Amino acid sequence: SDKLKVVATNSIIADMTKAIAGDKIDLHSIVPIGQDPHEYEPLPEDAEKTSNADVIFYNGINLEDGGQAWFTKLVKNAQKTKNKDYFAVSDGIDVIYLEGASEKGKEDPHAWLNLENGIIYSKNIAKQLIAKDPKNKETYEKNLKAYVAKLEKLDKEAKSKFDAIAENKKLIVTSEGCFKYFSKAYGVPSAYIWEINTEEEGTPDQISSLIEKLKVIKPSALFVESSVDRRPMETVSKDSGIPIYSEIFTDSIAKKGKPGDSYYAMMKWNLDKISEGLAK
Ligand SMILES: [Fe+3]
Repeated sequence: SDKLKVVATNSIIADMTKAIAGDKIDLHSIVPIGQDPHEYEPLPEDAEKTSNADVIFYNGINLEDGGQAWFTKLVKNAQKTKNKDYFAVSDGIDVIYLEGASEKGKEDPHAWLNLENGIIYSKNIAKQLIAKDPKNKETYEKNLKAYVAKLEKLDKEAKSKFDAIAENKKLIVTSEGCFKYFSKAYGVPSAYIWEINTEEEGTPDQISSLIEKLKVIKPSALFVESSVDRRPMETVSKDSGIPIYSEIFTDSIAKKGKPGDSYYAMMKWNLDKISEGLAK
């Protein structure tokens, strides 16, 4: 029973962790592939794994950790301590808030869509793996170094990826307003149906607001995330006449064995599909 026991809240963080740790650790990821990680009801296995974990990684910044959110209840019930047992892998990023907001609690969580934040998350993960499992420091550091270099290369690709697309075609449209960090990092504005995942997601007024916007700046493609109900964007597509070009990966990686089945793979998929769809 000597491997470090690690719990990650979702498949993106779990995949980054795997990239650093390989088979050195026993890793459990809570939110199933393709499920919303903002609001999830942990299963009996999840609570057991969390209680028995040596280290727990979560996104923070208002993904799963609001005062009434699922992860907060989870670690509370598991009697765990912040920055001893559980660590927000977003610590250190430049935080972007939900529109019009600036206060703690109203962060936009979707930082990993800027690859430079994926690097910060990875560095944070490696920092705690080394702190808690020093015997494997060599492996963690070696894997971190290779992984950061690979993410850096994709980041450079992302910075050029949309250069051939006319400014009046550059709008990424997704269901959730989850692209703020990508839009900032890579110079492609984004629009959405609802601003962050919550309990209602897809009022007629939200759909109408998006449809109206799509008349002013009219992209050649819409996109749909792998982790949301598609029906609202299908309505948007029907009403605008703009096709859904591809599924993309925002709040989850793809299922294992399918394209996009890692953080690196899902971001490469997004860059390819989004640039290809918008260039039509
Ligand atoms: Fe989200």
